[PDB]
Formats: sequence, C-alpha cells, structure tokens
Amino acid sequence: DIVMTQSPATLSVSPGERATLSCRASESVSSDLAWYQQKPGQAPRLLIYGASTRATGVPARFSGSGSGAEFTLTISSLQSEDFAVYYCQQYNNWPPRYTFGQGTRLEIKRTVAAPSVFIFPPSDEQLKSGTASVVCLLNNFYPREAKVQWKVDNALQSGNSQESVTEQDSKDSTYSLSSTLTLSKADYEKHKVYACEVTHQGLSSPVTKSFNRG
Amino acid sequence: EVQLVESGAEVKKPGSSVKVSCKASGDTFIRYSFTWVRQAPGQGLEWMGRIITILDVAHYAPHLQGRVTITADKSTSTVYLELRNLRSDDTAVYFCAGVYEGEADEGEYDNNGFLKHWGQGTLVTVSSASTKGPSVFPLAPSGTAALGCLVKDYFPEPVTVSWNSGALTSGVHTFPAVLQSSGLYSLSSVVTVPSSSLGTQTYICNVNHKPSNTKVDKKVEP
Amino acid sequence: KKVVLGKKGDTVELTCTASQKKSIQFHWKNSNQIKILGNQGSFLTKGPSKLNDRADSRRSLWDQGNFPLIIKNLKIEDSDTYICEVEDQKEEVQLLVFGLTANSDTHLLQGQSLTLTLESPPGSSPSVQCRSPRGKNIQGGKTLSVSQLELQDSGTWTCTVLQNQKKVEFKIDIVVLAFQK
Amino acid sequence: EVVLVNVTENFNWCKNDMVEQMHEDICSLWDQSLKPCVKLCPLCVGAGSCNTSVITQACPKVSFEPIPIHYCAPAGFAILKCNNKTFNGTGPCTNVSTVQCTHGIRPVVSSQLLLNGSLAEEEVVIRSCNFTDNAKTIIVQLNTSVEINCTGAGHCNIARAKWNNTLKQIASKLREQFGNNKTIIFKQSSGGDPEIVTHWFNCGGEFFYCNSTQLFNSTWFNGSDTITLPCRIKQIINMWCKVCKAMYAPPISGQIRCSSNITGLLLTRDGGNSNNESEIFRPGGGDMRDNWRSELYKYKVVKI
Ligand SMILES: OC[C@H]1O[C@@](CO)(O[C@H]2O[C@H](CO)[C@@H](O)[C@H](O)[C@H]2O)[C@@H](O)[C@@H]1O
Ligand SMILES: *[C@@H]1O[C@H](CO)[C@@H](O)[C@H](O)[C@H]1NC(C)=O
Ligand SMILES: *[C@@H]1O[C@H](CO)[C@@H](O)[C@H](O)[C@H]1NC(C)=O
Ligand SMILES: *[C@@H]1O[C@H](CO)[C@@H](O)[C@H](O)[C@H]1NC(C)=O
Ligand SMILES: *[C@@H]1O[C@H](CO)[C@@H](O)[C@H](O)[C@H]1NC(C)=O
Ligand SMILES: *[C@@H]1O[C@H](CO)[C@@H](O)[C@H](O)[C@H]1NC(C)=O
Ligand SMILES: *[C@@H]1O[C@H](CO)[C@@H](O)[C@H](O)[C@H]1NC(C)=O
Ligand SMILES: *[C@@H]1O[C@H](CO)[C@@H](O)[C@H](O)[C@H]1NC(C)=O
Ligand SMILES: *[C@@H]1O[C@H](CO)[C@@H](O)[C@H](O)[C@H]1NC(C)=O
Repeated sequence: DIVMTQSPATLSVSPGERATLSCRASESVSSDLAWYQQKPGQAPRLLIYGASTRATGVPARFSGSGSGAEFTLTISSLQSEDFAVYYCQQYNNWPPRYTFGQGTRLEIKRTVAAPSVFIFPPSDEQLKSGTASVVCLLNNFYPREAKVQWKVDNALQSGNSQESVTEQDSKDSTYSLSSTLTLSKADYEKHKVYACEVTHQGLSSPVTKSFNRG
Repeated sequence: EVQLVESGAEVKKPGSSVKVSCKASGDTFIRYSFTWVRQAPGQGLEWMGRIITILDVAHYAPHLQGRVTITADKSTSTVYLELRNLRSDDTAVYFCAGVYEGEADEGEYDNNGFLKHWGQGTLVTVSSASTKGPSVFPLAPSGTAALGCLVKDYFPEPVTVSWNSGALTSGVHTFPAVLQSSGLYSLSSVVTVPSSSLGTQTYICNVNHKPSNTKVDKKVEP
Repeated sequence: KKVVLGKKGDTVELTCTASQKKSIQFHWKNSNQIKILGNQGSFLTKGPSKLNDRADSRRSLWDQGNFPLIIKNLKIEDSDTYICEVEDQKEEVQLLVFGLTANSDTHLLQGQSLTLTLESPPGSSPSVQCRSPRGKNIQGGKTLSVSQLELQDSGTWTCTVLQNQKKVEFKIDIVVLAFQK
Repeated sequence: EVVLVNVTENFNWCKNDMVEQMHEDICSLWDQSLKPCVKLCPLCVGAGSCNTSVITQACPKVSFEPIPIHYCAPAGFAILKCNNKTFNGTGPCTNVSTVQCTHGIRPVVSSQLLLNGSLAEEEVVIRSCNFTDNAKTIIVQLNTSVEINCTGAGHCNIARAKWNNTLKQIASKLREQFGNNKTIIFKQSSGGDPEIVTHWFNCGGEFFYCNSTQLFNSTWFNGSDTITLPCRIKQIINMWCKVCKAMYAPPISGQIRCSSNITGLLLTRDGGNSNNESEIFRPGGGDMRDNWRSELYKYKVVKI
C-alpha cells in the first residue's frame, strides 16, 4: 500500500508566524492529496484537496503545493485557532485503498515556564476501600516534555504509575500533568516516604515533592 | 451543504458486532459518496471504506475485508457501518464522512476521494469491562493552593467533571482519562485557588457518568 | 386470452416470456399498434404512447426471457389490450383499471349518507360490493350509496369490484363522528 | 476475387452469421481495450432476489482511433459478396464473387447516426427487415458524407444546409416506400435510455451524449447557419454489450476533438393506426448489430 509520512510530529510555531507542514508518500500519487485539520474533540476539517485547492470556507493563509510524492502545507500567518493537528490523505489508487498520514501536531510556541509541583496523599475514603492512589501534579508549564519519576523510600519505581497531559491551555499556552501512583494498601504502608521527582527544562535541578505517611 | 448526524455511542464485548448509522440531511443523497473513517484514542485516522451511494457498491480497506460492511438506504438517506467480530483494538471513534460527486443521477461522477462533510463522531468501545460508575475521592489541599477530585474506576467513557455546579470555571484542569491495567478508567480534575479561600469558599466537584447514569458531588476539604 | 385487473393510482406488471431462455428483441404495443416500450439490444426504448413517462420494464429479467411491462401510477385511460411481440410469437393481454372514491373526503356524522363512486373505462360493466367495519353491505353498478351511516361504520371499508369473473379489492377509510348527549 | 457467372445466390442480410460474429468480436475487443473502474451486472432467478455481480478494477485511460476490422472466412466456409451498386440485401444476386475477407470496417460504437461508414454508390438507400413493422430499425445509407465535429467542451457542430439537404434526400426515399401522398415528419427520440435518446458515441475513450432534437424537427412534402448540439460526457454508462451499468473515470484531457462523417442513420417509424396520411420518424439505434448490418449486408458465408 501507499504509506503516508508527515513531518515533523510536532511543530512549535510562535503566534502570527509561518507554518510549513511536510507530507511525503512512498510513491507518486499525482495530485490526489488532501489536508485536514483536527482539534481535540471534533471531526476533522477538510482544508486542501487536489494538492492545492482550498475548500469552501478555508481562509487564504492556507495553501498547499507539490505533487507526485512531495507535498507541503503552508499557513502564512498563525491565528490562535490555527493550532491543531493536521493530516494528509492520499486517494489516488484504484481499486480505492486510501491512506492517511500520522498527523503533525502544531502548537503555540512560548517562553520556557517551569511547573508548580503539587503532591496528594491518598484519601481516607480510598484507603478504606483497599487501594491507594497518590497524585503528583505538574501545573502550567512549557515546553511539554518532562520526566516524573516516583521514588518510594528512595526506591525507583517502575511500571506502577500512569501519566496524563492536558491540551495546551488556550489562555496561557502551557500544559499541566498528573502522574498517578497506585499500589495495594498493604505495599503502601509497607513503606514510609513517598516522593515524586520532576525534571523540566524550566528548572535548574530536578524538583522533588514528598510527604511521610501521616 | 449536507448535514451528517451519526448515532449514539456503542458499548460492545469483544466478538460482538456493531452497526453505526449516519442520517444525511439537506441535499441529494445519491449525489454523495460516504466514507467511514475511524480513530483510536491518541491515535491517527484510518480509512475504513467507501460507498458509491448511487451504485450501492462499497470498497474497503484490505485489513478489515470480510468483517466490515457499509450500506445505504436511499429511502431515508441513511448510511450504515457494520463491524463484525469486534476486538478490543477496534475501540475507537467511528466517523461518517462524504463529498459531493456531481450530477450522478445524470451520469456525472467525479469519484472524489476527499471528505468535505463529517458527522460528530460515534464512540465505539470494545471491552470485557461492564458498565459501572466511578468512585470519587477528594485530593485534599495543602503561597498557593491546589485541590481536586480523583475520579476512579469507571467504564465506559466518557465522564464529565465540573466545579461548584459550573460556577467555578477559572483555573480548572480536567485530565484526559487513562485506562488502568484493570480495564477500568480513572482520571483527575484539579483546580487552583487562593489559600485565603479555605475557611470561606467551600469547593464541590460534580462528576457525571451518563453510561452508568451515576451522579456524584464529593466535596473537597483541608 | 388473458385479463389483468388494475387499481387506479397503482402499479401493474404485465408479464411476457420467451420459449428459449436467451434474451432477444421484444416490444409492447397497444390495440392501435402504438409502440409502448421495448428493447434495442441492451438498451430500452419508449414509444409515443400516452403511457410513456409511466412505462418501464425490469432488465434483470431480460437475460431470463422475461419482458415485463410495468405501468406505474395507473390511470383509467390506461385501459386497453397490450401485445407483447417477441420471438415472433405474440402475447396478448387486456388491462382494465378502476377507481373508488367517497362522495365526501371529510368526516361524516351519524345518519348521514355515504356514496361511493366507481370510475371505469367505457364498455366494461362491473358489479361492486362493499362492506363496512360493522358488516353493512351494499352493491351496484356505477354508484353505490348508503342512506344513513351508523357510528359502527367508522373505520375501513372493503370494496370488491367484479369484472370478467375477476376481482380486485379496494379499501376506503371512512370517519364517522361520535358525540355527547 | 472471382466473379461467378450463370450463378444466382439468395441473400438475407437479416439472418447473417457474420453479424453475430462481428458483434462478439467487437464487444470482446472493447472489453479488452476499454475497462471500467466498476462494472455492475445483475444475475437473476436463483433464490428470489437478483444477486448483482460487481467487478472493481484499475481503469487506465485509453483513447485512440479504432482501426478498421476486416472480417475473414473461418476454416470450412466461404465469403460471397454481391457486386450490385444498389442492393436490398434480400433475394437473388447475379453479379457476385468469392473473396478473402470483407472490406475494412470501423467498429464505431454509436446510436442514431452511423459514423465513418461506407456511402451508397448511387442514391440514398433505406433498409429494414420489415418496413411494415413499426418496431424494426430503418437503416439509412447516404451517398454524400455530412461532417459532424464534436468537442469535450460539450457540443457538436453540423452544417445546417448540408443536413437540411440530406433530410430532403431521405424524406423523399421514405415517401417512395410509404406512398407518395404521405407527409414525412422528423421528431426527436421518444424516450428510453440516454444512449438511445441522445446520439451517443465514443470518442477519446469518453462517451458522448448529444441532444439531437435539433436534427429531427421538420415536416416534408406537407435560418441559423451551423447546427450546434448540446452534449455531455458521462462516467456512468449503460453498456451496449450486455445489460450492465459501468462507471468510468473522469476525463484527463482538455482537448477532446472528434471530426466524423455521418454516412448513415438509424431511424424508427412511429406507425400506428390513424387514417391520417403522414409518417413520423425518429432517430433510433442501440443495437450495434444494426450497425454491423449496415456494412455487412452485401455479404454471406457458405459451407464450402
Ligand atoms: O494498517 C491500517 C492502515 O491505516 C493507517 C493510515 O491509514 O494507519 C491508521 O490506522 C492505524 C490502526 O490500524 C492507526 O494506529 C494509525 O494511527 C492510523 O493512521 C496505515 O498506517 C495503515 O496502512
Ligand atoms: C429488393 O428487396 C425488396 C424488398 O426487400 C424486394 O421486394 C425486391 O424484389 C428486391 N429487388 C431486388 C433488387 O432484388
Ligand atoms: C445522392 O443520392 C440521391 C438519391 O436520393 C440523388 O438524388 C443525388 O443525386 C445523389 N448525389 C450524387 C450526385 O451522388
Ligand atoms: C412484418 O411485421 C408485420 C407487422 O408487425 C407483421 O404483421 C408481418 O408478419 C411481418 N412480416 C413477417 C413475414 O414477419
Ligand atoms: C468540421 O471540421 C472540418 C475540418 O476538419 C471542417 O471543414 C468543417 O467545416 C467542420 N464542420 C462544421 C464546423 O460544421
Ligand atoms: C434548407 O436549408 C435552409 C437553411 O440552410 C432551411 O432553412 C430550409 O428550410 C431548408 N429547405 C428549404 C429552403 O425549405
Ligand atoms: C434536449 O434539448 C432540446 C432543445 O435543444 C430540448 O427541447 C429537449 O427537450 C432536450 N432533451 C434532452 C435533455 O435530451
Ligand atoms: C471518424 O474518423 C475520424 C478520422 O480518422 C476519426 O478522427 C474519428 O474518431 C472518427 N469518428 C468516430 C466516431 O470514431
Ligand atoms: C469526411 O468526408 C469528406 C468527403 O467525403 C472527406 O474529404 C473527409 O476527409 C472526411 N473527414 C473525416 C474526418 O473522415
């Protein structure tokens, strides 16, 4: 089949600037190329078709070019509502076996902002129920990358906690992130001090937040 | 300018089959072709197949072949997707999309393979888990203060969180859910406030799980 | 010598058949030898008949040797004898269409009259029979008439027309208002 | 290739094996040459429904001028040809001979008009396998060509006077066959599939459908210069070979030109009872055998 690779995976563009998305096929597809846009939670929005035709409703700062196997999308100037995910689709072959790209994530670029680290002990109500979750929070930071190791009694944990990241804040353009540790009430009490160690670019030394059981 | 309206979310056990529909309003049904496209969470888009409405001929992705059927009832402008022998990895949002193809009834047919019109999406979740409401635990707080709710162990998606009955919107982060190894989801919703707010302003979090028709309001305290 | 009864507004399907099961040239005409519909090779043709925009076959049966003439949305003047010329043989068939209507298209009181009229082609003389939901039976030629409606007549009336020892059935929805005291 | 003397040979162009043969060959060649992206063919009886069979395939765009097909005698048989200039394809012929093969024949696919064919060597000639039957095709053959130029831009041009003048030559030959007191009228197709209703032909690999009403609107024996016909390419054909629907791909050229010579027509007579004295004629066709017959009438094949 025809493989569709888009680059890069993430584009950090500063507001009002120029964006250029690359979409590459594994063989010629003439001009049967379309670009969609997707925002968290909704259906995509067709932008371009035939490699370079703007769909009705699309603004002019959107424009696509190339053909064969070399395609590219340009947004001349970035509105806030232009930051989203973009997919390219090829629809050339027959019988029809159309394929999409893996998408490029276009995001607002801003000044590095270190996270405020907060750590939550498990609740009384929960401890009562058998399990015990601990929540290490990383509030309003940028860029999105971050490292959040858990260390129980100075013991590097592994595959026993899960992370979760928000969209980019529409207002300040940052992110927040939760890392949740879950272990049996038994194992829990089996140990004393619960630390979550955060590493971010906005920080000098890795930050540590912790509490003793009590 | 057709409007595509899909059907509600589906909850299936692996092995079950599912049939999603898509009513198409305002234009000429037989002049459009409809294509189903799906998307696993955190994943990209995947062409499923496409029907040439006026010929009742559908074509499909080679890796679904045999277990996917797409159909169209011209007498009510509705389109159908059928996925047979469902798998957990079939859990996704299935979209319904269509482009205008020309004066078909008069021989004209572009055979466009792009997709201008979309439906709102249908979530189809395939899993052993059985519908159940979440346990809600408070993330008790303790220069600046941050508190929240731990919404834990429910299925299926989605769940809705709000604070003080949508009176407290400012500085609220409701995280995307994670699927725990148990097969159950669990997420957190946090907000930040003034410390000089504890003692006066009491903070409630409202959790609504519509699938289990559950409805909680666990309040958070120091 | 075949006869097929037809209900006005309805779709009839006159049928035709070949001895061989290939699929060759066929053509429908009327008693006046006017062309109604036929096939040229793999394609279909419609003649300068008054049926034209309402005539049609089903071409999936052709490969079988079934050359049906479908006449959608029948009218009374559609009444004629249609010949199916194929394989040089000649199938013939008389089509008679009728119609049933109520005097009034509105609600009726009790003790009010009902008069059903039968629309027909010139020449034929059919006999009707009607039966209300409660059992009431009337019959006649052109015009059937009930003197006083009863409350229990309210609902669906079945009306059978008998023509050439053949009958077609009709259903007329009548409404008859109840009331207080 | 040999002029048999003292020899009289019955012909009946209406029962000629060659026609059927040619037809299977042609059909077969188009199938091989011009393939659709989707081909719907219904199969019936079995069960109750009519299980429709679907073939989806790659459909390379292919346009080129069909080369003439000569048809030859199969092992065991012989081709007799009639050497009369005028000839009604029925009965005895005495100016006859054997031949290797027939003349070159453009396997043109079309309705209403016969393009790029042989002209009659004397006067205009009209043919039927039963003139009395108002259901059989009337094949006209001209002694003079009439240019018809078509374009993907969606039209066909024709010199009005030439046509106007062709119609005179026919209406004439028509009232010669249906009584010389009879008024000859031309009207548009009376209905049916687009391919039969319009003058439908292939060109650049694309299927044209042209509103010919303007050509068949006149009364004989009772303006503007060049007749411009509105046309349309379609991607969704009713096939002529077997009863199927087929979808082809949209065109990939902006210069699709087609200059052909009308050399004959396929008419149809209204007929029907009416002590009224005048005959209505409309553009017919659709049954490509009629087309092969317009060329093969002067031929027959016989057991050696
Ligand atoms: O293998 C399926 C087929 O779809 C592609 C793109 O059209 O990948 C899509 O589907 C995957 C699931 O099968 C998703 O994980 C992916 O995100 C999505 O783009 C091709 O990679 C592949 O040929
Ligand atoms: C020509 O054919 C006609 C009718 O088909 C027939 O009546 C006539 O005798 C034939 N004459 C010739 C030229 O053989
Ligand atoms: C063409 O044939 C017609 C017969 O209708 C005749 O009148 C005309 O003279 C012919 N044209 C020429 C000169 O061949
Ligand atoms: C020609 O057609 C007429 C009218 O349909 C028919 O009566 C006649 O028998 C036909 N001729 C022959 C010999 O088939
Ligand atoms: C068709 O084109 C030819 C040249 O190829 C031209 O001589 C003729 O006049 C044209 N016919 C028209 C435009 O009616
Ligand atoms: C012959 O052609 C002219 C236009 O060229 C047309 O108007 C006329 O009706 C035709 N015959 C005549 C002169 O009656
Ligand atoms: C074709 O065009 C003529 C006028 O040129 C119009 O009157 C006729 O009804 C049309 N029929 C079609 C669309 O084939
Ligand atoms: C008629 O022949 C001309 C000259 O070669 C050709 O260009 C044209 O395609 C032919 N017409 C048709 C209908 O093929
Ligand atoms: C059409 O016929 C004329 C005269 O018969 C001839 O000169 C011309 O070359 C032909 N045109 C085409 C395109 O076949």
